Amino acid sequence: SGAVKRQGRCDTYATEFDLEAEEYVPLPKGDVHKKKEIIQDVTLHDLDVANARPQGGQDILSMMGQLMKPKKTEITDKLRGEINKVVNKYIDQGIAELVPGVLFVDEVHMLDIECFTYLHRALESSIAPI
Amino acid sequence: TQRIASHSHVKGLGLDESGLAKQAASGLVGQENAREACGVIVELIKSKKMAGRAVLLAGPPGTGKTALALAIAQELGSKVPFCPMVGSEVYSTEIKKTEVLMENFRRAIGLRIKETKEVYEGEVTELTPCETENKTISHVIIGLKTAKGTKQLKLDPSIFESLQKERVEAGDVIYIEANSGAVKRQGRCDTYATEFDLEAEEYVPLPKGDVHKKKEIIQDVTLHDLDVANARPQGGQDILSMMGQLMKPKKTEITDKLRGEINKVVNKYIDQGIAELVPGVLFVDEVHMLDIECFTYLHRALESSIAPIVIFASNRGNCVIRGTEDITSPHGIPLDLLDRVMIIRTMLYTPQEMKQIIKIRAQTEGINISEEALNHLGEIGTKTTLRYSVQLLTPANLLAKINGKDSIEKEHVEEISELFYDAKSSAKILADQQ
Amino acid sequence: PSELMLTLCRCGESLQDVIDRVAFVIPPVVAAPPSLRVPRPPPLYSHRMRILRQGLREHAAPYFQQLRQTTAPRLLQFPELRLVQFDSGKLEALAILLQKLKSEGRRVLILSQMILMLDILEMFLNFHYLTYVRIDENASSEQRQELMRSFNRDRRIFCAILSTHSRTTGINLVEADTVVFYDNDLNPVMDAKAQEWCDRIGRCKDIHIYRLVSGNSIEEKLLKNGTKDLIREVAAQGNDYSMAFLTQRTIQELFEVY
Amino acid sequence: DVTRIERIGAHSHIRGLGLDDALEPRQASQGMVGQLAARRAAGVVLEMIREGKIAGRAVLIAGQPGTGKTAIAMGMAQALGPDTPFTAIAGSEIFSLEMSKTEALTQAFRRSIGVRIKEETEIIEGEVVEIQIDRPSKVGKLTLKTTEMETIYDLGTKMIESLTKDKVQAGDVITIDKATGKISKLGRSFTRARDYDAMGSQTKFVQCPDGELQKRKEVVHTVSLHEIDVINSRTQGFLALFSGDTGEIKSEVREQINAKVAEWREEGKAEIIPGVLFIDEVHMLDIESFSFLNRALESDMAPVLIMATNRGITRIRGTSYQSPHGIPIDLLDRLLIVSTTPYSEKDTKQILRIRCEEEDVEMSEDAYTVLTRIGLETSLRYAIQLITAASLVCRKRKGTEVQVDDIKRVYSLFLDESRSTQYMKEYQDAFLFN
Amino acid sequence: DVTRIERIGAHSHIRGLGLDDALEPRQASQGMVGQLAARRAAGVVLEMIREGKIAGRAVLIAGQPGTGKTAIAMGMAQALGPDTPFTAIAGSEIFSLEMSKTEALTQAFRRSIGVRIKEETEIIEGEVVEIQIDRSKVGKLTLKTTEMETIYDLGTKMIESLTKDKVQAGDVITIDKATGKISKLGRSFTRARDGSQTKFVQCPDGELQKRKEVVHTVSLHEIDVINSRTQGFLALFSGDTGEIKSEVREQINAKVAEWREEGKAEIIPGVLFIDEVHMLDIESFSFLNRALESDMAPVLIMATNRGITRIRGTSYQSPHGIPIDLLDRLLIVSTTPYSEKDTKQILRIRCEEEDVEMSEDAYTVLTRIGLETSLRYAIQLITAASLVCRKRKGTEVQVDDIKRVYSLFLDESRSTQYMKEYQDAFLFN
Amino acid sequence: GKISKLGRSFTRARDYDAMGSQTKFVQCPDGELQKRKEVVHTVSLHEIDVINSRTQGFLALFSGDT
Amino acid sequence: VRLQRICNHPGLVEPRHPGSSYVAGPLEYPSASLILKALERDFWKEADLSMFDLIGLENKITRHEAELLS
Repeated sequence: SGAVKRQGRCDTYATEFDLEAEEYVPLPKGDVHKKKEIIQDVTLHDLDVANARPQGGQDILSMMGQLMKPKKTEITDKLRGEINKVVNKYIDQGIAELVPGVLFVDEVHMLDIECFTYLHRALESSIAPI
Repeated sequence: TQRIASHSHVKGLGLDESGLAKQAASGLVGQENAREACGVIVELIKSKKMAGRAVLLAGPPGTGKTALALAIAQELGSKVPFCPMVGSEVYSTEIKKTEVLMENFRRAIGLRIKETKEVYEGEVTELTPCETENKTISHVIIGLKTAKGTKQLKLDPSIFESLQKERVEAGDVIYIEANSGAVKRQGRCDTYATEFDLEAEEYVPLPKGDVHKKKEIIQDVTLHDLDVANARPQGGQDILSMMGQLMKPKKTEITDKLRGEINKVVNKYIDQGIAELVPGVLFVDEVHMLDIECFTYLHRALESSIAPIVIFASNRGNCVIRGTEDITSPHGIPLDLLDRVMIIRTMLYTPQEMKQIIKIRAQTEGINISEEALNHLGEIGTKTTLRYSVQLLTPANLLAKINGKDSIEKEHVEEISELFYDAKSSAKILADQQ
Repeated sequence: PSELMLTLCRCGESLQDVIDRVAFVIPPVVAAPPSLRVPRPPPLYSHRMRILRQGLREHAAPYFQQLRQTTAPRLLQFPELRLVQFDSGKLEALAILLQKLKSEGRRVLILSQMILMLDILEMFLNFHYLTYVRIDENASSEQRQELMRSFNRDRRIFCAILSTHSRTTGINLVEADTVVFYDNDLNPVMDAKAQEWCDRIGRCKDIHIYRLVSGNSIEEKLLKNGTKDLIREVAAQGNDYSMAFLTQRTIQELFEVY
Repeated sequence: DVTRIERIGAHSHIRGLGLDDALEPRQASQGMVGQLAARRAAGVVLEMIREGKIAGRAVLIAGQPGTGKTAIAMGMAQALGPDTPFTAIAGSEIFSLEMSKTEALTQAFRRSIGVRIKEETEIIEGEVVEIQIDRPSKVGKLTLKTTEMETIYDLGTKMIESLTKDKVQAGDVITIDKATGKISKLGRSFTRARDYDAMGSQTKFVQCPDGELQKRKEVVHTVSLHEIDVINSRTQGFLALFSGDTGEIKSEVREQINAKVAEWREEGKAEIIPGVLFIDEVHMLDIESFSFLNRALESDMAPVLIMATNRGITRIRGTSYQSPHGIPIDLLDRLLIVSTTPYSEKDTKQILRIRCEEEDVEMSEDAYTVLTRIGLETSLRYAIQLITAASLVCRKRKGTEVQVDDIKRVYSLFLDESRSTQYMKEYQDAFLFN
Repeated sequence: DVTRIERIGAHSHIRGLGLDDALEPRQASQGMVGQLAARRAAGVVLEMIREGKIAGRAVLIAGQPGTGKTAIAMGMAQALGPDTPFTAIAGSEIFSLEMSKTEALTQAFRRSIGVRIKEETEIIEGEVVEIQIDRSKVGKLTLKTTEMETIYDLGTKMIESLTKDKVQAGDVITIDKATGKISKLGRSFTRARDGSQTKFVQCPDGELQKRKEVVHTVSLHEIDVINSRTQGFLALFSGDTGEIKSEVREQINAKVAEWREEGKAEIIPGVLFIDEVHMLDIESFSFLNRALESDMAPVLIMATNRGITRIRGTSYQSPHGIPIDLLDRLLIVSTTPYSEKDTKQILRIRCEEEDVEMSEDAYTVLTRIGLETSLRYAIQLITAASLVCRKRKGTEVQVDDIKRVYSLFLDESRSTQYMKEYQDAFLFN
Repeated sequence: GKISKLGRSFTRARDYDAMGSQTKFVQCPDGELQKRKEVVHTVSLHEIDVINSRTQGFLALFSGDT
Repeated sequence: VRLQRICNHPGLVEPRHPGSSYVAGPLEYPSASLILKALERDFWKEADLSMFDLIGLENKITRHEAELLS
């Protein structure tokens, strides 16, 4: 990719300037072309909510979205469907593994009748968890 | 001339030097016990030692609960804060009820701060930037001229942008406040007034004082103003603050951290001799409209060390507390809050006191009235209510003026009472005639 | 889709005209934003804030002046200029007098013993859009003569403002046929100098003279009755000759109103 | 033809109260007929409004439905005139989502108080005889004349900018504000040259101005206190005057505005024009609203309040209690009650006669008798509504007068409440949710 | 004396729990009187708090009105000190229009858990009598210090920063070695000699480069709000926090645990005090059931008088107005009514705090009135009696002054009687 | 005009894909430049309402913030 | 003399002055540096979920991107 960053001025330049605002960094070790495999685990955390409000961006509206109040919004089922489609595609490509988990609702009696009636359909889904 | 209102005749509590109540003084008649109690509360407020002490004026309607509370405000004078309020105001759409109560608590604490203001004013002789890469303006050089001299100054680029704000150019007269960075272009100098026969500019004289002046003033503010000014900041110069100010402003639920920090800096000002605290009074009329959540919050608020003196008023009997749906209590108020309160008892008026109040309201409104009409109005007041009898004075005066008379007589009062009916009479029409 | 519904102030006009007329409220306090201070900011956070502020400034550059014009608060009121005229009845009469004289095509000299009152008269004349020339003690004789000649040669200037205590020699003629005295000094020598310049203004043209007096006050007492003739000795005598030279009868006559 | 936006409404026939100079009501005048005592009382209240001395007086109009309470209100509105404010609402309108009920009532109260701001201005007004601009910094020259005099002006730069943006040219008649150089074009006195093609609008002509080119004049502007509040509520808050986003204006702004308006009043700048607030169907207000009104009426800036309701002993909203008129007795003591009686046979006939005149309908005397008996039997409003239908039925048969048969035809076609309820009870099984 | 912003209130006289080293309460100490069993229990809870090992512990203080449970809580707050968090709220405060009831309780829980961090700094100091700084830029830092002068060579790429924020002759400044920041002190008399509220210190001392550690205690709520937004720290003052996302909170919990195990931070558990918990509803109590089962939860203290009382949001009734599902998860401290001697001693303490002198007969009469009507009523009459004594130029409060005040101001028992004497006059019974 | 960028060739390499050689290749053109073709867009009515409701109302189609 | 000054103009004795706000200054809320290093993660265990960015709306569209796919 196009990512670039100065980690810092090298530690050998201790007498280059009498003061500083950024600390120095030592040299790395190993071969310069560092390379290894990594693993990361995700959920809606960066898939549904990420595509709801576009973080980043470079136009005006994204930038002044970065200082608006964060507010939860009612995500559409269509976005969830497209998310499921792309995740299935990347599972087929083999670079992702699906790990279903558990939802624990303690004090379930505090839910409303509307919540239970929705939970009927929610539990009848094929994508739902335990 | 100012408009006359319901309590405009009230000028004070009418107490003598010994604290006892004169029978008729400062617009109030009778009610001597409650007036003496209110005088004791006035002494409590002026001592400035106590916090959170609460008072309830309790009595039938029309007995002067609101009048005595306003009489306290007249007795205190305008230097002490007095924040009137009615219990219905807590039900806001923007913020929770307890925030409304706490905001009104903070409004009643005054603060007199000595402020030192740096100001620059003069005719702009020249205006030249200085810029360089660390590309950007390091500062702007500006010259200023006055009758007493001239001076060259270097200023922040924020003030330079606040100068391009006003379209300021050479020869223009300006006023800069260095504390806030506020800039005002007063106009162009009067020296250039004759240079054209017709020009869109507005001309002002040259300033006569020094170019740079250091002035000391005293500012009247409350703690709520300090809280709001820091909660929704408004005096910044960064771009992010300017973007944030484009939002629609709404009241926010200000935290206790901010109020603690404001208390800290206020204490620092007081210790440094910069500021003087002037705690005041909050007046919540018709507290029965508050609900049980509001009453329960006042337990903690009235127990604070910062809180002001509070005055309550209610007319209800053993009424149901709002929000509890079955709990009756005296005055529509919970027992637990009522334990935290000194109660001032207000009584009904005798016919003579009603006549005296009617005469006071007549001479307050600018109305001459005969003794026969006055006695008839007193009889009407005993028969219906004081407030109904007082309200007939102005219509009767208008009828008398229409008839060419300069004074009310009995026939005018009779005609007005025939035309306008009272609540008891109208209710009798509803119940009997139906 | 569009119309003249923006005329909210009646009598036509753009709505900014009425907004400027009734917008006066200022915050009691105003304060800057709180600042998050740490001993050593991380690099990534500062980098993000730098990028964000640079982008916002650069992309609001086309909008920037109107943006910060719309957003900025109101922190100064200043007194209204009409209060200068309203606070003094002599200026209220002088407005009518100068308007009449300008309608007649006249030019005036306005004189006062106090330099500060000239500073106020400048604001009054700018409020009435009248051009003027000023002479006072602080003006040198070279500047004084040049400015008087500037008034004489140029008819663009409506009037001239002079300090009574800075008359000085050099003025040979005056291109004006009207004089207004804002006040009269207690010193009889300045009264003599005023009455002499009422004469040596010139018989080349007929002239008028006006003197403003505050009715029901010491100014009317001094002027109409001529009580200055009792006070006159103190200017040359000084105070040290007698503390109570002004008698109780003189005090009662002077310091009284109906 | 030419149907303007105002068509014949329910109260279009009312144009006043029909009162003598001594406030004695006439039997039929200005569209009003009957209700002598109520109209006399409304005249007295109108005189109270006109004098403007007393603040916060409240009046209630009470009576059965169809007795002309709203008619008396619009009569007061028309007799009062447009110069004085008259704010009319229903009680249901205060229940906003943008703001609280107290905020809505505060805005309604302050909409009804006018501020008559007055200031001096200087203008230059004349026919443009010649203009020249030497654009290459720009310089120019202008010439203006009246019927009396002419003058040449050497122009400044910003005046040249304003003239160019407005595209001022000779033959125009303009007005130039001396304070700021704003230009307004009144028209033309000379035609544009007919040699020029395509710029050939005919337009209309205007006379030359008279007298001096430069004049000083007084100008008066009228704004409500609510307008001043909304303008000063925030930056760019003037848009909320039209959009209505005035959410919960802070009280400190209102206190500052009241103080500034008072000092303007003492400084000769402004006059207070207190108006009227009318709340029709006030029984929709909650107990909190009435409690707020109790204290809102005690301000010196309060207007005259007028209310209309029909209820007897009826539940107060937001509570389980009952009181006369659906209003608590805390407020009923603070106000005077005006009672409207039912109409007689002759008054109903005169109302129908007046309504036919407004609608341009001619009917026979037998038709008037039949419609009067119908109106007495069912309701006045039903008989009024039958007039237009009967006229249409007469028109479709190419008749010239509404006859008894047309009235009976529309009586058969269109049903009143009593007959519809009877027929509904016949089909009671067929109708839903009895 | 000059009036500070803090003035004398209801609980100003108490300054701790009157307990010896064995947690045994004294009869009168640190402003507290009586309530020996409750004070001992509060001391045990306080020792439990300041050890900090056990999480999610809940306590309830119950008793009749006027029995000092709120005073006990304030004494716990004073004895605990400012070095540990103590969040105090009323139950009515969670009913926000900005956030849900659970979110309010969540961030009230998180305000009561402190994260303590220590940070190292290197700083240079010197007096600005003159600056020979040109601005690329060149300079030598011509500043002064008592031990030896602050002359020092400077790196040319950043010397404009030294002249940036209006550094002027006649001042004293400090400079950071690694951050590069510069700060000012103002018109010091040693340098400014030739303004009000400026630093009036003398010439600075030390060997220029001075080491300094600084300790910050930040609550978990502050970490949540700061990292939720670009300028989220403003929401700590404005209260414009929305419902903070759960994703932010668990990441911060993980990071705080990582800092704790790495030694870069220390966890300081505190206290959440909710007075008048009977305003909470079933939803709030149900949330509190599971919020107290977190390892990062504080000690919870609650106060309510009640009896068998309706739970808000329900038609059910329960002791203390609380469901028994939550009462099982807490320990109950009971406060008993006060005796005559304890009432008299409390009045003595209140008169001392208010700076009031009274006769012994006056103390006897006021103690009679306190048992007869209420303690808080009797406390209220102290100030009024002192004011009445002052207006007659008296030196000590007498029995007549208290009787006068008792005649003027009256309590609920007599107000209710007088109200019932005019039942038809008073409204909506 | 509305100019757009599809890919690039990197002519230095030939016959490579998905490994570390010529990885940035996308496609080569395969026909004459006047590529008239018909394209069909399937969309619901509600999506048309949301797109038309705001300047960038299509973001609400993802967030559901209509 | 003072009465004559009042008779001329009251501003010679008690001039009107401009009203203004009390500039309070910032509050200067301090905190530690690690508070801003929360949610930072590390390069070898974070970021680069751009493959799930459906809302990117980059240059050109599926009707032309299908040719790039195959």
